Amino acid sequence: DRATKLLTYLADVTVNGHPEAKDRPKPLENARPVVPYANGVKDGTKQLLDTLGPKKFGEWMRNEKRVLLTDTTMRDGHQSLLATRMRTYDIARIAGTYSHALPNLLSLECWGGATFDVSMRFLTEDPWERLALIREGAPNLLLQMLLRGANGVGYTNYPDNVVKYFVRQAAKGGIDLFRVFDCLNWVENMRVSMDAIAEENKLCEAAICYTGDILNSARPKYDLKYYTNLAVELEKAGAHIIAVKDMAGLLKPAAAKVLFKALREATGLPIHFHTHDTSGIAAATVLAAVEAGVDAVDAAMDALSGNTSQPCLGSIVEALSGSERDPGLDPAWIRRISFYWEAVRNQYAAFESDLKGPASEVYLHEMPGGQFTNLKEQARSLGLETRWHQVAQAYADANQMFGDIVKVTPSSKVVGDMALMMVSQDLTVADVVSPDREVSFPESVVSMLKGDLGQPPSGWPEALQKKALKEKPYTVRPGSLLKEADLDAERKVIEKKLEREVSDFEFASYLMYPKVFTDFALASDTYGPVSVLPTPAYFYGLADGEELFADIEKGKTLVIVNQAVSATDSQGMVTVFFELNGQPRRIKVPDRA
Amino acid sequence: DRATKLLTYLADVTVNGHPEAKDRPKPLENAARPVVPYANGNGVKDGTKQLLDTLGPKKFGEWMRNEKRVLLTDTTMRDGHQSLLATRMRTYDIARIAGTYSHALPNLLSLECWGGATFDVSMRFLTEDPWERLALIREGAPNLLLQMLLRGANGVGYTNYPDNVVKYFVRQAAKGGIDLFRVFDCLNWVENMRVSMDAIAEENKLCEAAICYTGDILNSARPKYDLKYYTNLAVELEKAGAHIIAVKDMAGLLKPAAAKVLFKALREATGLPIHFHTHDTSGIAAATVLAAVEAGVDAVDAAMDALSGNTSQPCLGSIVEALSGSERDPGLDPAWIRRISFYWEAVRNQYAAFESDLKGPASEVYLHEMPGGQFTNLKEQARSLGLETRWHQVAQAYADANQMFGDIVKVTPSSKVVGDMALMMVSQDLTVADVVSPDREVSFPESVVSMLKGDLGQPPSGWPEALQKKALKGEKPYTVRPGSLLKEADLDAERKVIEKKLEREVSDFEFASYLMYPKVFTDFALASDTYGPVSVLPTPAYFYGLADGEELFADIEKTLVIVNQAVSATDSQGMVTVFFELNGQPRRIKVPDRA
Amino acid sequence: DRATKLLTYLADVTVNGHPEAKDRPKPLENAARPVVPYANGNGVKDGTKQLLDTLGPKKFGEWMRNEKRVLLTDTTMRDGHQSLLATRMRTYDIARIAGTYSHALPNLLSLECWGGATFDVSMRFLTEDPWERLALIREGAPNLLLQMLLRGANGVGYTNYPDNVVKYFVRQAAKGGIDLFRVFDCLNWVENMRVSMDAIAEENKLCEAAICYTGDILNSARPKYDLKYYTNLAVELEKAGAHIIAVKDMAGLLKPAAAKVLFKALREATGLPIHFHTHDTSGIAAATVLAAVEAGVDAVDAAMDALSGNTSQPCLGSIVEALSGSERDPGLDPAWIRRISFYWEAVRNQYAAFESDLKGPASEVYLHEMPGGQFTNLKEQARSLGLETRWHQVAQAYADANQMFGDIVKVTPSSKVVGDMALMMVSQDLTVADVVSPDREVSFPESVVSMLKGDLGQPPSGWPEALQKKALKGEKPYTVRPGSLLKEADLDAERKVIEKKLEREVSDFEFASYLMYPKVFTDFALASDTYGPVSVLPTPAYFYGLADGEELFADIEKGKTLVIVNQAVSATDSQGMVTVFFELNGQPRRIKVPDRA
Ligand SMILES: [Cl-]
Ligand SMILES: [Cl-]
Ligand SMILES: [Cl-]
Ligand SMILES: [Mg+2]
Ligand SMILES: [Mg+2]
Ligand SMILES: [Mg+2]
Ligand SMILES: [Zn+2]
Ligand SMILES: [Zn+2]
Ligand SMILES: [Zn+2]
Repeated sequence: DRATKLLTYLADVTVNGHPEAKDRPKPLENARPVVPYANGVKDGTKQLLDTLGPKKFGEWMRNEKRVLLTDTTMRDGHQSLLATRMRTYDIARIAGTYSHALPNLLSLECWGGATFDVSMRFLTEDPWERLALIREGAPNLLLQMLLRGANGVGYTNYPDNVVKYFVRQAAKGGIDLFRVFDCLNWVENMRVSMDAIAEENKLCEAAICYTGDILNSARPKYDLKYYTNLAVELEKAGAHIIAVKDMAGLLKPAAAKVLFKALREATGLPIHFHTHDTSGIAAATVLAAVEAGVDAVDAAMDALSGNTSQPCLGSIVEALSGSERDPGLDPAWIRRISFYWEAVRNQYAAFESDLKGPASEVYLHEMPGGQFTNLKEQARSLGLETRWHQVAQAYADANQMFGDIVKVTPSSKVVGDMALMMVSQDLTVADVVSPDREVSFPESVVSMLKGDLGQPPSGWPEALQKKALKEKPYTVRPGSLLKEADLDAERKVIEKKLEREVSDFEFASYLMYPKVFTDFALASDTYGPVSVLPTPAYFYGLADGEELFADIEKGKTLVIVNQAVSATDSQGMVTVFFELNGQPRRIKVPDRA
Repeated sequence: DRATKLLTYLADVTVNGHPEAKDRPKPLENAARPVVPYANGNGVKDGTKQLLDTLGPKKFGEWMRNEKRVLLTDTTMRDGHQSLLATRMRTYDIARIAGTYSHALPNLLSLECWGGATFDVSMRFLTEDPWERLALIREGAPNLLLQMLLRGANGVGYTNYPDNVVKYFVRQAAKGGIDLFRVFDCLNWVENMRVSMDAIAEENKLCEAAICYTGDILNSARPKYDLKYYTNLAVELEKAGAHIIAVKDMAGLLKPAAAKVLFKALREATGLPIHFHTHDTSGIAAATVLAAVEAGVDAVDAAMDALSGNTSQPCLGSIVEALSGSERDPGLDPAWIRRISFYWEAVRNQYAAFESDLKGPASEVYLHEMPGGQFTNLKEQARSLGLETRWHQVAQAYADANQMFGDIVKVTPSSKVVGDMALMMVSQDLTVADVVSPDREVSFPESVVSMLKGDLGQPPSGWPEALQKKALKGEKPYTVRPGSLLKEADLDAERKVIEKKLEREVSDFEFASYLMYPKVFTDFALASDTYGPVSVLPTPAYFYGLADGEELFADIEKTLVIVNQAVSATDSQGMVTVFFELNGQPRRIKVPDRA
Repeated sequence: DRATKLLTYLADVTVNGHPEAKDRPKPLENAARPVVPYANGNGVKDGTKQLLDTLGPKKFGEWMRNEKRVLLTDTTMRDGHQSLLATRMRTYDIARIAGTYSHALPNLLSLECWGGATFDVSMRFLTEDPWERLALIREGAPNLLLQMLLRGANGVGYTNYPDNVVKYFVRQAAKGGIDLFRVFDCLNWVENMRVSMDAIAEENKLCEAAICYTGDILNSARPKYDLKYYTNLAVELEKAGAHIIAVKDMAGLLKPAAAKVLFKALREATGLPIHFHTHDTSGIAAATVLAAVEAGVDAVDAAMDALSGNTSQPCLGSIVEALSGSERDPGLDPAWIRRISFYWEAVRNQYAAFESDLKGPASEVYLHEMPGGQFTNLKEQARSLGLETRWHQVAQAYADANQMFGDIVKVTPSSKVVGDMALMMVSQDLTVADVVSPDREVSFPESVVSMLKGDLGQPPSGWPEALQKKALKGEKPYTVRPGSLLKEADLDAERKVIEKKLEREVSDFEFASYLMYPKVFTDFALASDTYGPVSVLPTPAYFYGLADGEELFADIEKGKTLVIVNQAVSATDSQGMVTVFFELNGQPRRIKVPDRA
């Protein structure tokens, strides 16, 4: 009955198709992924952290001469290029290889961001299962998550007790390193997160989001001091590591050189540089960050690098190879693993965007890498593919309207929601702000304009604000108003609704995502452990004659073969015919055509 | 009658498809025509073309050296689409933007817009005259240097030509409007660059002599391509009369740290200006280009955003944007760079049939060392031999083959030789040991035998003896310059040959075409006779004809309005009759059903 | 502009298909066109037409009576295709063979080639004038009598019309070329045949008054329709001035033994000549025909081999062959019979769309007594009501409904009313006893209300009381002659009505048609003004248009032949139109027509 349930799934998609793939491109009918051949595992940063704790560990990073490398392929990489649809099956399977083959990596960015949501909602899989599997794959590396400040893994500031609860459960789950950020770089709103992370005695890497151009004397709102002061404020707030999160890939090489020197003088803490390659030059910036003494940098495996993802890992490493700051990673292993992600990635054809290459346009719009495609789909969905260059100009007009602000998740979305509206409804900034021009705003903008996502430097422009709220705005810390959830009473409602006790981890998924979690749960009792199925089967079922292998339980392997399918019955139901370890089964499924 | 022939072309393609596109992905049905950007209407500021004409090539190179700003060459019109779209970019889309470049980006050093693969491909695959194309660009952009890539002794072909043919082609290129010749030999052999270099100088044109980059100067485990190899070559080329020295990093192998040392040293070994061409296969080429800038390089190449990245050049707009404000800021408006790229973006979508399946950067390049312009091509050649699932084995074998030949410079045409070696090794499951095994018969490819014979020139330590002895099957090799053994072409006799096959006089340009590509050219002229001046058609029409009911506007000399009204069934004669309206007048055009 | 009209039609049909044809089967692609037999081609031997013109009808009938050989009427031009091909046979195929009949079978009594369903169906589904058709047959066979079927007061229609309309119609048919009117009444009520009969006599044409056969005179358990019933009507009709008496066995019910008896008796009962028409649904009607001959009948009907058998007439060639060398040998060249039949076979293959699925003979016909011309139609009607699989129930119900109506003569239009009643009966699952039930309300068909009111006349003993009460749901019935009650149409005015609707003058013939079939005629007229003289197109082209690249020769007038090629057909444009590209005598012509999809 574990088996009957996956069989009902891999009859249903075999007949009906996967909704997320029904009418998107198919993969070339022609090369499955092969996990490379590999001993035991060299201790790494995971063991060091256990030995030193987070304060001392960060000091260790500061003192290391080699630049330390975070691999983002398992989170930002596919979040940026494949709409975050990368599956546990493909991620888990390669963890051992990282463990054995690249044991000096600082960390693996493998959680948080859009994965929590999407894993359940679009991929029928538990994110906590994914984390665990990776923990068991790679017990010698730091597992890194991206944590949105007040916003946890969701889109709006939550109650403090919910933020506390999630962070605590994240660490039990296997997270060692929390890169945490606030979408308007408001430190007050980070303090809850930062203290929570420290309580679990894990690494709090407090991020400063980069926007503007520090070397442009005509945009002095986002000058060097603005970054060096924020660094100092975060140190005082109890940070083990400082990150520069260049979410849009705006930091240029000359700027890196200046910024990173200044930062390392402002604070004694180690610094971690994260960026995207939408410009086509982010690697120059990264290398410059390295020349300037930066302690750690993020990159993505070659196969999932470039464009709106992070810059290419292997070439970065190659560029350092032999130099004082050489990071000591085997280029032949980087490739071996890259060839794997390339084979993995071909399975997700259905999710490729039509992005052809670098775009300096990014310096105009400041759209984050991990939004670009997502927003091009909302505009194609709003019937605007043709006017897309206007959408980008709207984003930057829209951005200026708000007083010029940090655009990262979820503020990025708010500005996304505004630009789209403006193009559709043919509105200028000066119409938008006008008093005798009637326009209904996207709930998202009312939300942010009242103060639900925080407060930028000089606050919000008074006039835009009055016309959106039609409702007195507030300027305090959002969760300093928000009543504490009743964790015992918000539990009953999901245990009476799934008629089951749930895990402390399941409860956390609910806090963050009541309905997504709920719908996920109902599915798992129906279809079972679909995560254990290879990615072409999950997405397209089993072709006539085909023979599949899957492990339900460790060391228990099921041989499933689609032998036949029927025509649709007068009931409406179709019958698939299998052979489960030489034992015939008939699985009847409905026809949703 | 020019109208009759274009109609015949449209009917043919409308019914039978274009052979190069019938069976490939089509562009999106919606598809905005590329729109030439409207210009604010200011006149054309004298730029590098005027200076060259004033000072001649030497003083111009001096002027390059002394310019503080870095000078950009834009490669979109040539290396850009050679690397990303199999060189299929048409004149129609190329010439329409020339004037925009001219008005908007007047400080550019040059447009790389000619030579390379364009000469061949334009005739053989697009049915258009590359001399026409250059003429149209010349006339669009009279203030900018026009730049070609010339393969030293290999002309715009694949094989060493007689000297007097090389001389004649270079003479016609100058005449056609090339100002700046980047000239390279595939084994970096100066002895085999002298005829070309001398010919360019004799035309009072810019001779930019290239040194191809390979290996890694900063890796002491690979000393053959060390720093002193490049600086000695720079000096040898100065003595041979170069006005400019290029570093042609055809595979995008040069790393940033290596650029600091390389450009600093080059500019101390010679007073001539330096010009750096690279490729972004690694994903870090913009880093190398900036390092080269920080180190005083005089000029760098880039491609417009929309045709940059990966196997093409690194992104022009983003490189400019990174220099904005610096001492060596190149002085180019980014807004106009974005506007031109927007056009190239719309142009590029029309070429969906020729997009490769390459998803992004690859550090594997530091292993294989495939030039950017070959990669995709080789990868198709492999596919076509049923080796798609073994691409990485082909890359590995390409590296091994490289070492087996003694570690050579791989660029057109040496790179093809190595690619043929690798395909064979994989199809036939041979290791290098097998390849040179005394007990194993191997039918080496002809390009490899020809290489080892001497026909492409001498690499600096000669060819490895045992492989050579085995590949030549008894034939004696030579170490002289291949053109020293070629019979001088009988120009007058040859011109008469082609004038008789075509029953008419041909032009001096057409003759250089014939001398470089006899079959291809002859085929191109015979097509032109049948189909008229197809280059004037917009690109969708050139590849897909006209849809039922479609209205098309074309410029014969007069703008033709052409409607497709109906297409008959295939007749008893195997003919299909297309029923056009030509400016309200009815025209029935019969073509054959080639299914 | 006649040409443009035709090109529009051909464009229309080529792109959109013909509604009568688009869904049913197609003929063979290879399809040998029908070839008109070569003629040695001296003149035409004077035949029965000349005789009638010389003698007048009284004396011509007396000549028939005295004639030793049996005389033959070929029914292939009317009853043959009406019975087998839903009356869809076209003027083109019919006129083209007239001349061959004329040269090769000049001893034929007549050609049945008009009346019946042809008048309606011609205009309604074939877009052609039935008078044009009659005129063309006239032109080609001036030596043979042309014979129509007329339905008494029903005219060529389904109901009793006013007298003046019946008179006016008879006048035109005679003028148009009808020499011999076989006229019948569907309840064999002679009173209702008098107005028809007198009109025909006024025109000095032949009035072949029909007696319709039903039941079995040799079955004594069925006395109503006995030997004397028929001999009495023969006499009653002689006194009403018939020139000839027909026995019209519409359902092919007469058996050989009954013929031996019947035609002996008829000949003694009246001095008029006797003419026998039957159908071969039973698979034995030839035997009945030959028995009728043997017993002294003067004329019999047969259909050409290639349109004989089953629901049509029995086989002419084979009958003539049985009589060959006999005392009453009919003197018809069989070889020519065959040649003409071969032409009709080739003609018939063009009409594959309208083949029914009847396989062979059925004795079931003795049970249901469905006219041979109705059998298939009712079968289609029943499919249309989703009753294919119960067809035998419908056949029994027709037999049950017959007995309920008081056991009647079923022939057009009475046959049509019994049909409707049977179809209702089976759909709605009623016994006879339900239709005749007080406490079961039943919504009868419009045609049955009409018949029981008395709009088709009266049967020998009237209509059964209670069917009439329950059915008329309050209306008083009459037992008089419908025509005696119908306001006599106003002709001068009605002419104006139709002439106003067409913005043009009409002809007397056209006018007769409008009096018969107002809407159908009005529709056919408007179609002619759009599409031109489509009757002149050969049949494939009429039904299917022109294949891509196909060339067509079409005779617009006798003189002028248009060469038409279909060269191309465009995709559908944004206005929903399609342009067809024709060559007309070497000249290019765009005709636009709508995409009716
Ligand atoms: Cl939710
Ligand atoms: Cl050639
Ligand atoms: Cl009517
Ligand atoms: Mg450090
Ligand atoms: Mg300079
Ligand atoms: Mg007689
Ligand atoms: Zn990111
Ligand atoms: Zn290149
Ligand atoms: Zn009949």
